[PDB]
Amino acid sequence: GVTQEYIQTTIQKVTVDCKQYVCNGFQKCEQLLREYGQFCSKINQALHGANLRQDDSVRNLFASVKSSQSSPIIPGFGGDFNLTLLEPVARSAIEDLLFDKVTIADPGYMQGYDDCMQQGPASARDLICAQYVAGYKVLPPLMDVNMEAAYTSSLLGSIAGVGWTAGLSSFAAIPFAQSIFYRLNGVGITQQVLSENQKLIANKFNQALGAMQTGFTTTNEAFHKVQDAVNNNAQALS
Amino acid sequence: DIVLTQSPASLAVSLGQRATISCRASESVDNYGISFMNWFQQKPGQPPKLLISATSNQGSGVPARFIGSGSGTDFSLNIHPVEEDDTAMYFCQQSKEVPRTFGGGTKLEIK
Amino acid sequence: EMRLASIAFNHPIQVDQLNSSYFKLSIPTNFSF
Amino acid sequence: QVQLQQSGPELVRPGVSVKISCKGSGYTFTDYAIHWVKQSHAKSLEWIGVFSTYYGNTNYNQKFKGRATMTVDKSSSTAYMELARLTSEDSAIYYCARKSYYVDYVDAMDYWGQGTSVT
Amino acid sequence: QQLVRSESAALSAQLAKDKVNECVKAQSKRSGFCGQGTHIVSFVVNAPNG
Amino acid sequence: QQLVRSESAALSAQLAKDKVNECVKAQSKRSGFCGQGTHIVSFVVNAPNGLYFMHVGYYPSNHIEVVSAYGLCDAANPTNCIAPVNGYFIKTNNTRIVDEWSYTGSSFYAPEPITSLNTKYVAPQVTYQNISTNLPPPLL
Repeated sequence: GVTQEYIQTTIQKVTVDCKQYVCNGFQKCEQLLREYGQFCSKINQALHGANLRQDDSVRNLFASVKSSQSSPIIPGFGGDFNLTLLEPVARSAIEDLLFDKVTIADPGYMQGYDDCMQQGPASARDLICAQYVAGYKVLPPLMDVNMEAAYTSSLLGSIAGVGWTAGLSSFAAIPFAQSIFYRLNGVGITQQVLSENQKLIANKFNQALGAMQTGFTTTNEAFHKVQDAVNNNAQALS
Repeated sequence: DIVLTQSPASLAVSLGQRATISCRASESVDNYGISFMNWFQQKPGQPPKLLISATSNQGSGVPARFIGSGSGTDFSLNIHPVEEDDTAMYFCQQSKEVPRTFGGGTKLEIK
Repeated sequence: EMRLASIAFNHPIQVDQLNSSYFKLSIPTNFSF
Repeated sequence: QVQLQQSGPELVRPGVSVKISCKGSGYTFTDYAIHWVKQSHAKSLEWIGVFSTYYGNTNYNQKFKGRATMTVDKSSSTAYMELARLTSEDSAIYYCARKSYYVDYVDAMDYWGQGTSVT
Repeated sequence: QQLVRSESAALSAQLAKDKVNECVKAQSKRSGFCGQGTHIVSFVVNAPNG
Repeated sequence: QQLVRSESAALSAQLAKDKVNECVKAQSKRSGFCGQGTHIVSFVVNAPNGLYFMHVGYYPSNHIEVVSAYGLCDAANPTNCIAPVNGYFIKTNNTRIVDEWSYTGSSFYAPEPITSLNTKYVAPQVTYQNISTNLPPPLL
């Protein structure tokens, strides 16, 4: 059977134009603002430092994600195991289901500013267009989604596996099913049972995996947490 | 062990003529695709010597003139420039398993 | 002038999976402290 | 400049053991295994056995497992073979050879001794 | 408000790193971490912001 | 502001304590913690307002690929089956070993003869090689 967890790792990075938030080019307030101009300098510096910390954490995480070596990954990987997680060579179907279930507003950067502008539908309701009124800037993520997908495949390539001593130098490069049997023998299941039930094990395993298609529901707490992380960022801007 | 045979039992050729040797195994010698086939040569008054190996058709004894070929149960040796100093006995060698036996060989001489 | 550049992505050394009773194994031949 | 120096030929009587040796030269002797081969006829040769010079481990042709043994003298950089109960059918040209790997995982006979004989 | 959120995210990111180097990179005997059914291989995928 | 910082320092101090009781006081098998090179001894020194850790680590290099087997068995007796301890069984590429197979350490390429010290008896499995001649562990 399965359980799931969501660990947030970042805050969306934003910056604030501290002149335009307060006033918008009127000369009288600019002169008045000069008395308080040092507050903005404090604000901008604090926000900048906050954004630097977010990018530090990304690099530090990725340093452990990377492996010196990995298996190539092809269709039909895992033998009798179904493995829906494999990329559509890509990200993965499961990741795309998550992105589709998430209610988040349409993405920034391209086409950006011209999606604020009259050269688009009158039905746009993005806070991203309001970003160019308020002087907000949303910084792009450092990670780059294509590189990110490559990192998750690199982790899949370290599978088969972790066993056969610490696994911190050598890479076993064995079939996935074999690494599963090793883990099952590692929990006190006899080897004789494992040999007699091999198809049965694959069937029960695939049923547990198949349940992931119903896993994107509001009663799934990990799923709910993903949705609320999105909501929290939107709330700060609103 | 795997039995090896070779043909023609002897060959005579004109100078500079192409020549080949066929060598058959009773069972394949590939283990994990490694092949283990070595070819040797001998002349009277001297010890036999290595010529080539199944993944090395130059070096390991002699120049690229002696090209090994084949896989599984079939192997061959091809020399496009046979010369008078190539007159010799030749032997297929199996390194795949102990006893590490080898073929009875063939003889090549210039007419 | 500053130069636009792609961020490099280091690829892991690939090791082919093999069928049957034996397999390819990666092992280091040197090390450093 | 690698060489193997085979011991001189001898007319050993039947029913008596015979010992043969080769001294290595031009390389460190302890890093290799010695292969022994018998040339029963000018048209035929057969493997006799192998001896590690570092660990002393051996393998033999099954026909000689009760007929012969091998020893080493690493201080002299030499190796020996001896065979019990000689008979006229064992007259042969005998050759030492050195293990090598010109190809990964493939034993090669590499350097050969000049040949010695027993009758 | 942003400074507080940034710090909590950094701590959460450290936890994820720990799980990648434990729950994912190896079978674990610890119970606790990972789903509650002993431990057998676990997987991770990209999610927005985490 | 001070109260917030004090609390974060207290948490950070707990982390340091854990590292002293893990990364310093013992070699660790966990990966993760300590410098990323497996783990070998680490040291700590005083720093202003804190501790400064230094971690010695091991970095692998010059990787090569080799042939290896899940285990070995006696072809004459299927209940005689072995598998390596803290290492692997590989086809030999070394001129000093007459045996077709050799034991290696898992951290470094170092082939050696297979002996009872480096192996253990295991239940038989279909992927183990069937050895029909010379295996010293068991001799028979």
